Amino acid sequence: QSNRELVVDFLSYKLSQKGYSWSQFSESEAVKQALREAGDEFELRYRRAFSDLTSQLHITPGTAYQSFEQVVNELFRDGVNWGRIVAFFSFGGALCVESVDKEMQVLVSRIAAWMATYLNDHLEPWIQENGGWDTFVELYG
Amino acid sequence: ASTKKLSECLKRIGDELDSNMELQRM
Repeated sequence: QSNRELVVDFLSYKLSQKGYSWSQFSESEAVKQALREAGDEFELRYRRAFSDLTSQLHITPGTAYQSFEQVVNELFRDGVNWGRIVAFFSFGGALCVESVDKEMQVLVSRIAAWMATYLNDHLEPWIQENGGWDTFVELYG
Repeated sequence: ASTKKLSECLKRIGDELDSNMELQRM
């Protein structure tokens, strides 16, 4: 629930950084801010990798979900940590941005939905078992 | 196969970022 709002917040931020508006495609504030900031740091320290993140996926509305699912399953196959979670959001951001660049606007809301569902079913259990998001804020804020 | 390389990359980067934030925590 607030997981959905987390996802929309980060994606808005990343979209806004490239001149796009979320609106065109559709405490807890300490968690958002920290995530925004971690994602920025991620994208900065690995700017090269990130300049061409999703190019080689050849995203289409038909293949989108399967590309997304394959990447996220591999990313977490052998475990979760906070940095991998950050990679996850940053990945989602790159994916949205590319969609719009490529004029596949429809994908943005879907991607948001996929991340929200993945977060709820696959990550939140680890998150609770590991302190909740308030821990994230402590370590990465 | 291009999805493997990406997530391998994603995994490598995130694990490193996470490493650093652990060194800081000490």
